[PDB]
Amino acid sequence: MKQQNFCVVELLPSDPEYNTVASKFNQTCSHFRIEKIERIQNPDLWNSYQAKKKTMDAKNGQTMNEKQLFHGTDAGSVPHVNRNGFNRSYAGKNAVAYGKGTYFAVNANYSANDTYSRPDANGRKHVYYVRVLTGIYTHGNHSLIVPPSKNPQNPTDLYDTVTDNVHHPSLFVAFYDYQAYPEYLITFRK
Ligand SMILES: CC#Cc1ccc2c(=O)[nH]c(CSc3ccc(C(=O)O)cc3)nc2c1C
Repeated sequence: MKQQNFCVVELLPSDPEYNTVASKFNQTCSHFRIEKIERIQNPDLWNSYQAKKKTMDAKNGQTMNEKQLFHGTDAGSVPHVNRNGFNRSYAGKNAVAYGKGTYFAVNANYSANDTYSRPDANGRKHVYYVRVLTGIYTHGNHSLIVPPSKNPQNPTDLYDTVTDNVHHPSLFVAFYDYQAYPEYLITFRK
């Protein structure tokens, strides 16, 4: 075992990288004021995420395996996520609706809810802009611990994630370590 070593680089508003994260965010969260957008540089978590991506790309054909989603969390889970990512222990902070794992919203305004990006003592809310390996997904249920198996004859091979609606997804549930990378942290208020 390694990692637990990361750097946090604050993006300057003059920087286009900032305006791109802010634009995807403002599509649903234009009513909030961004205090800072930081980039989370965890090399060991990133290398493990890329190696999972190389595998998914080599098995899911034409599928765009990676999506950039949102994850709202409390002020105190920021150290944890920045070190471990969204590991199996962090599952116990999320819901169970579509299975035991980590939930990611498509629209930042779902993740902006006070139940998820709980405002701290200063009133700051934390929403991550995560790189998620969504791959091939099915419909989820509360009883899941691992994604359902694709084929009944071949049940060793399973779905990569689960969603609320397969034709019009709004949220995804990831179940394995290294499936999600907390690339950006968006800190904001009301
Ligand atoms: C059904 C549904 C949902 C959904 C949609 C978006 C998010 C999200 O952006 N982050 C998280 C993890 S933070 C969290 C905090 C408290 C609770 C709770 O009290 O149930 C759930 C999740 N969970 C999310 C969840 C659970």
